[PDB]
Amino acid sequence: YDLAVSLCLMAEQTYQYELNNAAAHFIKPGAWHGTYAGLLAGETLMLN
Amino acid sequence: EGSAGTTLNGLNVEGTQLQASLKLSDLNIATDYPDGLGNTRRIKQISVTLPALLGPYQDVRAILSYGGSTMMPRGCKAIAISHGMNDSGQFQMDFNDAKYLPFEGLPVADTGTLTLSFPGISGKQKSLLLSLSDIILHIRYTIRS
Amino acid sequence: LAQMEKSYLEKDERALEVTRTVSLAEVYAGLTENSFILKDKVTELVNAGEGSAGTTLNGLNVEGTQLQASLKLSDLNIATDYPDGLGNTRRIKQISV
Amino acid sequence: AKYLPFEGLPVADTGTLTLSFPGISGKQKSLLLSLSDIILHIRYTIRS
Repeated sequence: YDLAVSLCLMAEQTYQYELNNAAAHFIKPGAWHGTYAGLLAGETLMLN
Repeated sequence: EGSAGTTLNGLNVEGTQLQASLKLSDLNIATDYPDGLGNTRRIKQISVTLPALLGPYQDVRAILSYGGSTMMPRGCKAIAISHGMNDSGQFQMDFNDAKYLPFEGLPVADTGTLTLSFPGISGKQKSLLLSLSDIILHIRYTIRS
Repeated sequence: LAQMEKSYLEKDERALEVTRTVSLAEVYAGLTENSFILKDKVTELVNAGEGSAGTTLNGLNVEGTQLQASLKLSDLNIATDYPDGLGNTRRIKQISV
Repeated sequence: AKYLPFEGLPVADTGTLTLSFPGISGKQKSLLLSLSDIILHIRYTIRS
């Protein structure tokens, strides 16, 4: 989960550099709900 | 020892490194066209032409550097001029590259400092600097709406 | 694999690709120890297929029927051709003759 | 995709670069006699 959210942040930084807009925040904070042991994190990241 | 012109728009000799500066905001690039065609006018790619009399199988040593505060993803900050004739640093420079080209995405109307530094002004590149006609850049930029 | 891939993507930068054309006759003339003229040493060693040229690691030698010309890469001062503020991993990309 | 020859060699190493001509007295005798000089196109890459 740490590695894939780092890759998604890499892609978000790439999109914000390509389209000249620093406010395009597409990866929502969260998606690792520890009380359900972080399930569906890949579903939320695929959605983003 | 000396320099040339004002700061940010002229030459300077620093030790054994002749460097030529340029302020990109003073070139009026974004107003070369009407503004009805897009405001995101970013630099695509820059190559340097130095039409001097190079020696036989003789190299040029020069770095087209950038001074400023933009993002500029990685080592795309500067190129090294070795061919001297309409070249970037890249062997077989290829547009539509998967990686980022150097100087890509720089805002063409920014207040940056574009510095071309020659290592070894008094060394083996003394006659080459003496035989220099003028400095010519191929700044290619992209307007997008 | 994803750890190593993410580290590669985070630590990969573009380049600084420098072509350096080196004429061996210049190095053989500015050898400062048993320096010589290449065009005369080649015909000397061809018409007399026994001798060598200059010191070891920086000169010619005839070995049987194989004329070989040596060169020590440390003696060419390639890494100090530029300031060291632009990177230390200065590795050879490609060589052609 | 494959590695080019002489790729990744440290440009400041204490190596020995040898250019060997087979057949100095054979058919490559006149070619060695007609040699002007030896010139290498060493292309190297600086990386931070």
